[PDB]
Amino acid sequence: GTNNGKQFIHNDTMEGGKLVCREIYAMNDAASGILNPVKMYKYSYDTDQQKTVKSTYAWNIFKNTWETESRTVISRYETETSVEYSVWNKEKGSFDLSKKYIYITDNNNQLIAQYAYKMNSRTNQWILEKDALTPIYEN
Ligand SMILES: [Cl-]
Ligand SMILES: [Cl-]
Ligand SMILES: [Cl-]
Repeated sequence: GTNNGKQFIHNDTMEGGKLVCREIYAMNDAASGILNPVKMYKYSYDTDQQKTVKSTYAWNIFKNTWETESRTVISRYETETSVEYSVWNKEKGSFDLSKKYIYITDNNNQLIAQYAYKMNSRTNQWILEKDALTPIYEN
């Protein structure tokens, strides 16, 4: 970003009008001008179950391969959207639930309330971090 002085560019792959892959690059050499891969997002849609899965991969510079970094599951329930963010646990071979977000709108798509949670790894229960009504609904 602007504050850290690091520039990135992306390349999107579309399929049937939807984004299925987004690859992130950075320019790390001028003797070549080659854009180096940094991150890759893969999107898995399921219209019937109203669920989108975004899988994130990070470029492993030692192995020169992609490695599983995280997973975001977006579930739609009309006025309610639930987002679960999980981190890949390398030495477990599974995804650990980390953050959860809930967005509630009215029937006109105006946000009513937003909630954020962080997973307590000791108790396996979500900790509330944020809960706020928007000014129009604050009444
Ligand atoms: Cl980007
Ligand atoms: Cl494309
Ligand atoms: Cl939607």
